[PDB]
Amino acid sequence: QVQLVQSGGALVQPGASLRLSCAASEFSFSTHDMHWVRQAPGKGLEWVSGINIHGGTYYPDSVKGRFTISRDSAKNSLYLQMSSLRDGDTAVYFCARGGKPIYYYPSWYFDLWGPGTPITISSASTKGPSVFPLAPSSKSTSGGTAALGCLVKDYFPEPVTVSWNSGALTSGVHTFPAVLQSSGLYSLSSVVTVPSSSLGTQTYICNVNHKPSNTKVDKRVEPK
Amino acid sequence: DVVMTQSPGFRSVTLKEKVSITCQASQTIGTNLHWYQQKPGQSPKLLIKYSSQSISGVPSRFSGSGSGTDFTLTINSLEADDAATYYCQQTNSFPCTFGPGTKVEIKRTVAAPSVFIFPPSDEQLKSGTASVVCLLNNFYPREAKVQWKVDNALQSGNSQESVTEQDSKDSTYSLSSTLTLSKADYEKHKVYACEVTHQGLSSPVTKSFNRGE
Repeated sequence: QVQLVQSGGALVQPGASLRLSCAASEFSFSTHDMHWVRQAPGKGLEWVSGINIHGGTYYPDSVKGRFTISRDSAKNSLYLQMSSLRDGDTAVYFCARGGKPIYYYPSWYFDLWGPGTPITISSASTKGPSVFPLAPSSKSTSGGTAALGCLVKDYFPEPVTVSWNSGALTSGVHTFPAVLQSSGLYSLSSVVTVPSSSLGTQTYICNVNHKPSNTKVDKRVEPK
Repeated sequence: DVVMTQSPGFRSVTLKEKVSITCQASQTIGTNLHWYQQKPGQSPKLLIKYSSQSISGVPSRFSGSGSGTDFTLTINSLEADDAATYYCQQTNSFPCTFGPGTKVEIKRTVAAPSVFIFPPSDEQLKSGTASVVCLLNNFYPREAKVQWKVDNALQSGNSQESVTEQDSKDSTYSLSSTLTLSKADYEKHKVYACEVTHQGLSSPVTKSFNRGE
């Protein structure tokens, strides 16, 4: 019911200004304090911006002067405007709703989180992935089950998201963490185990999405 | 700022056991302390607020205690889906700050991997590259050795590995190994194989194929 939806991941260069956006579903921004919390890759959580119902803003010294949080309740929009970005700003940015206080102004604890927006700061350019099928064969079967998947090769930056049959196939899926290639690009694979007997009647399509480059690919995986 | 410390940084525990992870603040924060749960690829989730108050929808096996500087989160009976990282957060002094997190691993029974191998696709060969993938599915513990052999010749310097996080249902891991060659080098040899060694395998497993079979 209640949730938060955020804008897509992106790549920007050092010194650039960038605006993120977050929207609410089944609740209003006008009666809840909202915040932005970021998580650098492989690191913990850091609160970076907050706004109370009055419209007053709070910032930590780590980003004060560079980040600006704003709100447009009539448009159902929460914004984070970042400026003078640098490598240290690479992180996933969550919008988060402040929780109900127990004392008689934000409580500073968060009862609802968005899915996060992955922002990478780098001097390199974006590159969409190439998707190749991992066809099920006699060398990928066992005890009446078969393994198949897709290979997502040569993209930058992270992340790429992979679903199967537009989200209808989830059981038995394994999407591996990306590996860094010597060229500086990333690669990963996504696999799933299915019944061997139904390979002739069922269809298996892996859906790849790389928002930083606005690339979407749907690859049909058939036996060979 | 207040520094939040959590120790130890990693715990490995058996199903149904009781676990207690600790959090310590560099100064008194009263009971302005909260606990969150996060799994790889997901957003944090609030478990406990103000030291010991319960949250709607959170299983009852979670509980917290502590006042002043020392705090504890307890999971009464550890379940499979409890594999995750747990963070504490102080809200007594501006700015609020999180701890570094404690990662919980489930200790289950040994399980040998299921091994599969995939030849390169004709679409990739048309582009001038050939990737061979070796898949190790659902095993425990995470330690595993994979070796590539081309025409019985042990390879080195041309492969890359990746392991998944712990599965939230069966507490196993999965691993992928990708051998990458050029089309020219790929068509110089005929036999491609990956050899797997694991604690759950009394003898090594070898999956192979012949180019153009």
